[PDB]
Amino acid sequence: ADLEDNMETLNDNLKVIEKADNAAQVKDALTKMAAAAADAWSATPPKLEDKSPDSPEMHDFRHGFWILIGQIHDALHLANEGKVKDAQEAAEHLKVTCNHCHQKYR
Amino acid sequence: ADLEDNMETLNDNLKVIEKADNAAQVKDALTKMAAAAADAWSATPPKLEDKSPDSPEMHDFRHGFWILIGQIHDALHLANEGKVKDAQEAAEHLKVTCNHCHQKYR
Amino acid sequence: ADLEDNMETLNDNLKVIEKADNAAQVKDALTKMAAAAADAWSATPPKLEDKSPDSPEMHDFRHGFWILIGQIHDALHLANEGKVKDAQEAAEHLKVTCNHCHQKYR
Amino acid sequence: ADLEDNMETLNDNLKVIEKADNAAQVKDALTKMAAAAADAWSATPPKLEDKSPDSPEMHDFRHGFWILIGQIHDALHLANEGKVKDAQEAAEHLKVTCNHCHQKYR
Ligand code: HEC
Ligand code: HEC
Ligand code: HEC
Ligand code: HEC
Ligand SMILES: [Cl-]
Ligand SMILES: [Cl-]
Ligand SMILES: [Cl-]
Ligand SMILES: [Cl-]
Ligand SMILES: [Zn+2]
Ligand SMILES: [Zn+2]
Ligand SMILES: [Zn+2]
Ligand SMILES: [Zn+2]
Ligand SMILES: [Zn+2]
Ligand SMILES: [Zn+2]
Ligand SMILES: [Zn+2]
Ligand SMILES: [Zn+2]
Ligand SMILES: [Zn+2]
Ligand SMILES: [Zn+2]
Ligand SMILES: [Zn+2]
Ligand SMILES: [Zn+2]
Repeated sequence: ADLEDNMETLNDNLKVIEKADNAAQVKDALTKMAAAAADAWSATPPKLEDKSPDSPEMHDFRHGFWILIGQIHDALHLANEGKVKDAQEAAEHLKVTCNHCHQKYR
Repeated sequence: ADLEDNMETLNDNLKVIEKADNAAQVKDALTKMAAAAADAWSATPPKLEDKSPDSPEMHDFRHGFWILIGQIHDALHLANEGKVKDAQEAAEHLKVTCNHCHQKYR
Repeated sequence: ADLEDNMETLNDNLKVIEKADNAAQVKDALTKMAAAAADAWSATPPKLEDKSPDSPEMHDFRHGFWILIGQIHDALHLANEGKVKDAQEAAEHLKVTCNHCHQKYR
Repeated sequence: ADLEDNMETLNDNLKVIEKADNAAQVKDALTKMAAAAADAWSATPPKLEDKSPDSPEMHDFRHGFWILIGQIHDALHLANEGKVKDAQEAAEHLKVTCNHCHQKYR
């Protein structure tokens, strides 16, 4: 998937985690988000199209995906332990990550 | 790229880091490992091909890549602070994560 | 030190980081927050004093400090690389973790 | 507890996690290790007794406790999900952390 496709996947599944009425729905959405974040690792965003992939600026870009991927990891452990309220509380943590990368690079 | 190709990138760069003398050599190798681990995320390995995509086995397979990505994240911070020997030692911690996933799924 | 004293150190240093101009101010504040979070680890908060020490509530109380310590770890790496604005933004992510634990246990 | 007391606690509970015949024994030992690691945060080791607590060398010392505390966090999520074999596999990850700090600072 390109960056825009992975972003729609993150957006749809974040909404699911906000509306989830059960653990299985949250677990399924977090697994799709993990796959979209991992796949977005390789992308060059438009604002950085004229920087080499080995540049410090691209390092600072990708750093936000480490944070998101880390937060999804924890949210899935919380969802697996039956903590349905907590797992959703993930949504507040993920949103801050979404916003920081968008503010710097979108 | 395919799972065996990402494993060759992980193996080759782990050896670059062992034999490295400076932070720029360690940084470049870890950047390539981060990209290979991220790219291997959605791979299905041969020994799990007849399992459900949401089998506990496929969950546990992907959990290994969360561990590896987390460790590469920390090693690149140490390399970025010019801590060459610490970054090299951190890359040595990766081997436990290599071995745990191989023991179960290779 | 006691839990309220560590909370005053976290609150005061979070504000130092917001108003900071340079990396040394951000580094010193985050070092104090790391020590306060670590010291608060084994505290029992007033609203959980009649629960088992291994109640899910006390497990969930300590999980919050794991999240906070992880975030302070990453913020100090960014401050150590001289990324003043990123470190300050990272300190802003702490507020979600502040709020989640307060919502349940303060 | 002083550093030596927290270290005996880490050592006794690591052995428990190596010998555990059930999840509850592993969970109890990981909780004691988390408390000992958090409490060891504030300590100055003998080899660094003549460095100020705000020094870079003490920062590099404490960094090893972030790694250990992070690894215990994950081991407890794995133990909680009923993964008794995996949870123990933690013991291999923790040992590497033990050894790195000891090699540099003991
Ligand atoms: C960087 C590390 C990012 C993180 C983390 C997240 N997003 Fe993102 N997103 C990013 C970029 C560079 C772009 C622009 C891509 C382009 O080619 O233009 C986006 C775009 C979106 C969009 C599209 C809407 C738009 O206004 O362009 C959406 C809906 C979106 N991103 C959602 C999203 C969510 C929900 C995230 C976290 C859960 C998230 N993104 C993280 C860069 C980054
Ligand atoms: C799972 C989560 C894994 C982690 C972490 C690592 N590896 Fe791996 N590796 C894994 C599998 C399932 C396989 C078999 C792939 C197949 O289709 O047969 C491998 C294989 C390798 C190989 C052999 C490659 C080949 O023959 O073409 C190597 C050299 C290898 N892995 C190295 C490696 C290193 C160095 C790792 C950590 C740094 C590592 N792997 C992690 C699964 C997983
Ligand atoms: C639980 C895991 C917590 C996290 C993370 C944070 N705080 Fe906290 N805080 C917590 C409790 C249980 C309490 C009540 C303590 C009591 O005995 O009443 C508090 C209290 C505070 C306060 C009030 C202190 C006082 O009145 O003396 C402040 C100002 C405060 N907390 C700030 C704070 C900040 C800034 C945090 C993140 C950076 C934060 N807390 C995290 C539990 C937890
Ligand atoms: C630094 C970040 C450390 C980590 C992580 C761990 N240990 Fe440690 N340990 C450390 C120091 C500086 C010392 C010496 C303290 C002193 O005053 O002399 C120790 C000591 C021990 C000992 C005592 C035996 C000895 O040879 O001195 C033991 C048994 C021990 N440590 C065990 C231990 C284990 C099991 C750890 C991980 C699970 C571990 N330590 C981590 C510094 C650090
Ligand atoms: Cl972020
Ligand atoms: Cl592993
Ligand atoms: Cl939290
Ligand atoms: Cl370590
Ligand atoms: Zn793609
Ligand atoms: Zn959609
Ligand atoms: Zn957790
Ligand atoms: Zn680190
Ligand atoms: Zn190490
Ligand atoms: Zn492992
Ligand atoms: Zn980081
Ligand atoms: Zn951020
Ligand atoms: Zn939270
Ligand atoms: Zn003590
Ligand atoms: Zn003993
Ligand atoms: Zn995990």
